[PDB]
Amino acid sequence: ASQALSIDPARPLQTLTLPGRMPPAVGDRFTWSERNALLFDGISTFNVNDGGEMQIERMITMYRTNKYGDSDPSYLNVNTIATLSYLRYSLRTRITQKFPNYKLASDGTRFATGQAVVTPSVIKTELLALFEEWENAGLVEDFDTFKEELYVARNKDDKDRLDVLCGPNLINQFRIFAAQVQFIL
Amino acid sequence: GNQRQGVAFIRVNGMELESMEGASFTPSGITREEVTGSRVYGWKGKPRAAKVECKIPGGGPIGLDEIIDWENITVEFQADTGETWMLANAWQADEPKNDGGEISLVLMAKQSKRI
Amino acid sequence: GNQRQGVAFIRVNGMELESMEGASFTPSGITREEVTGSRVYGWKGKPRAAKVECKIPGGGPIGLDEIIDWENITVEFQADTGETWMLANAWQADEPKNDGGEISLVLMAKQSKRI
Amino acid sequence: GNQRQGVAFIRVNGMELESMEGASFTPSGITREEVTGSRVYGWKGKPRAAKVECKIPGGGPIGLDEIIDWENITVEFQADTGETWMLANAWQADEPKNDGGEISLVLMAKQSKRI
Amino acid sequence: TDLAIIWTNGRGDIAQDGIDMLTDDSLTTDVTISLFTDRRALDSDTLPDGSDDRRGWWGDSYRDRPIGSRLWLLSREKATPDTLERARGYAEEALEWLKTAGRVSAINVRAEQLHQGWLYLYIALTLPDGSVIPYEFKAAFNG
Amino acid sequence: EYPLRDTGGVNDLGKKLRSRTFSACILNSNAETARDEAGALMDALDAPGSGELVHPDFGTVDVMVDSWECRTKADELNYYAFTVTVYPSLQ
Amino acid sequence: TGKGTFRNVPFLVIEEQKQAGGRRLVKREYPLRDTGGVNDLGKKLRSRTFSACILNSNAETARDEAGALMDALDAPGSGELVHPDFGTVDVMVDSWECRTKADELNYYAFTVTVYPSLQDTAPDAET
Amino acid sequence: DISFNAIPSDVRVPLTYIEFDNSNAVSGTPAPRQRVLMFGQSGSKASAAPNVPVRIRSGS
Repeated sequence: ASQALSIDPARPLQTLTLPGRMPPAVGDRFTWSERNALLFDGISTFNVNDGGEMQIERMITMYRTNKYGDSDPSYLNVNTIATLSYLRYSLRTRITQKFPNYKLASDGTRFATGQAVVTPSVIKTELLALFEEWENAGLVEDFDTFKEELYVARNKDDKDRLDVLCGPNLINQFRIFAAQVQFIL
Repeated sequence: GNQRQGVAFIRVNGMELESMEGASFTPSGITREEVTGSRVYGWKGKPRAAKVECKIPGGGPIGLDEIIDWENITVEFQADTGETWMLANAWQADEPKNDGGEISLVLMAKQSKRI
Repeated sequence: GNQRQGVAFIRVNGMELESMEGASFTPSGITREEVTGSRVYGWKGKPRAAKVECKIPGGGPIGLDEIIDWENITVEFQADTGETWMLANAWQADEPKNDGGEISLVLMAKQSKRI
Repeated sequence: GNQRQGVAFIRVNGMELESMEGASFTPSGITREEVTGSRVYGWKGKPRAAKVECKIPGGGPIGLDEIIDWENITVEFQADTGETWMLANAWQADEPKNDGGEISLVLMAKQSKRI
Repeated sequence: TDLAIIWTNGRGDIAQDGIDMLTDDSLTTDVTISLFTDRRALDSDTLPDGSDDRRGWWGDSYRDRPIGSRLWLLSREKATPDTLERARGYAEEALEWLKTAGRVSAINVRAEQLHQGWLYLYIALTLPDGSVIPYEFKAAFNG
Repeated sequence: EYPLRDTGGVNDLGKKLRSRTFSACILNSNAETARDEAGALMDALDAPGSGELVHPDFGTVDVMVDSWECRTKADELNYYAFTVTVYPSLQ
Repeated sequence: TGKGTFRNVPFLVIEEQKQAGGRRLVKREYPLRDTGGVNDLGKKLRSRTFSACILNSNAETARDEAGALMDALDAPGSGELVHPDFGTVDVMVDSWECRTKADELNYYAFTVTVYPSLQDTAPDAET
Repeated sequence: DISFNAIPSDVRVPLTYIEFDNSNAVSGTPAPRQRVLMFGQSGSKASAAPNVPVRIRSGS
């Protein structure tokens, strides 16, 4: 799991063989219905290949209910956790690389060119460019809604603190392979 | 009766350039060309890249030594009445010359988005 | 003593653009060329496509993002003194560049038809 | 509110020339060009050489006989507000012609450095 | 007239019909077998698993043709157009053997992403004027 | 041409075949229907026997294909151009 | 995305592509007769060809990619060519070129022609 | 096309649905649609409510 999620976070783990592992006997392996019902209870499942080697069928976190008490599928996939961690790291390192130590000034103020000043309208464009890089990489889906939902402002209570609200849209993985054959008789 | 257009502001990496009047901006998309036989059949696409051209006064805080080595910048062509176009990963273009007192800058990019 | 000509309005999909002065409209038909040997023989036809060209002041309600994506529209080149020509199903053409404060629009179509 | 640009002085071997207005200076670097296939792919570099062009009024202390024979000189393109660029070992270029009263000088060099 | 491949719970097993197993003599069984059986991956192809074996059939060196389709290369994929194009190509190369013979006339296959997490393939085969009306069914789930 | 004499002989033996050739192009704005049409025309150009050709300049005629190309310039996204030379079938 | 590959070595497509091939004809012209014609003889192979380019912003990754592409084009056997226009076809290479210009520091141009890798015996033994 | 309700909500395993058809509609898109109506009697053991339209796709 670590190797796969380090190579590419937004990639499912539908068929990954476990090398050098001995599966249980054919009388102990969970049936299809048993595995299906067990996947809802927050426990991941395994499958046995055509050869003797066993593989992981689906990796799922034990998260099954929201804070208020109802069911919530947001944090189900481990891919969401991995992608979120990578996105947080990318944001942190891009901000650190671009604006290490800059003065903070209001949006409308203008100073001498070539000075170290950041305005709330600069980091917004920086984040939009970062999102476009994410979309090129293949981890985020929709750019228009991200642009229309992104919000960056000054704190208005503490002088040097900038509040952001990104709300990105993660990419999706293929679970079902629907096919439809049509005979033109 | 809002202001239509005027002096346009160029910003790379978050720094203004104070370019002189005459800034131009070509967005990136598909170019349509006609195809003609016995009649006109339709259009034939051709890709193009986004580009921003301007001229800056010489002797300013940003000099040619800094200008030449530009291969990864985030350009923002912004008008007076909003209408900002962002070039994600742009690079300098064919030739800078310090003719008279104006340096001609042209920055090209693979994609142009509206902010 | 009727009014001859002046600012000519362009309407795409039933909306105006406020095109500045200098609009041009080439109609669709047959292009005649001369064939000469020992003595002049006649004419040799050649098809062409309708085209309407204008310039839009920048910063207006209609921007470059909407202007670029135009491949199925109905155009209405209407002069001051009536005489409207409908371009059938037009598409945007070679290159829009926003120099100064002007967007150079050109729309080509397979059939211009007088209304 | 510093002075931006104006008359730019040229110095060869530590001696001024009194060049008339209109001096130009193209620095040495890499020329970028765009490569377009199905989409835009990137940039394709290309080397270039530094060059300083100006005009000297005729009849002065320095004449065409001395101007022609220049294949190892150190040029110093200095603007009004400092910002001097040095050409280490420059050589005269294509053609001097004394039309009117102006000798058109152009000096090429392999490398230009900002002092 | 051979047995029929009946799809239940995502896998296809033979089923009974009255006295013996239900029979079918049409292109349905020919397609559902040529599409959903793993054939040998090439030497250069990369495998979805971390393993190193390539599927196939021991009779591949006996039946004069590779048996099935390489659609098992898309076991784990993310929603990008690259996978859609690859699936279209793999289906075409798997079903080309029908058009090489005279059992179909033309094949048109398109790929799309339906409701999030769905790879949708639309395959249209043009049967000639001498083809037995083929079998039709829908996959069903039980228990 | 007879040596050491001015005169020469010229004789006729039949008529040469008509080597009619043409160029065509198919483009569609869908950029996928264009590929479908190009594939269909390729399959119809490579086929056994002789099939009828309808052309504005030539008209209905029965011919056999000899060669063709699909020169797409990559930059063009909808354009496919063929160039075909055909000869009459022997009857 | 124009990302054609030959043996999982990626390349970018440019210039012009080409597929050519038709039936082989034998021209039958009779002496002192006007009506003639041709006779069908099979169908010649489909000779595909393409032009690809390897470019980068590093001038060393470009060299490495070009070397990999050369060593993968010059390999024994038949490889899965992927092309945005041709599709996925197993083909056998016939020739190629690697053109630079000593002025472009990143550009490497290739021009390849391939033939289908179909191998069927002449006698076609039966029972 | 395929209705989202086809796959039951109780499954979270990769499934690979499959469907077969026999019509002539190649595009699959809703062109100007034709809905021919058919009046007719039905014999005994019909097991169909009289006087209500029924959509049928096969002779069986």
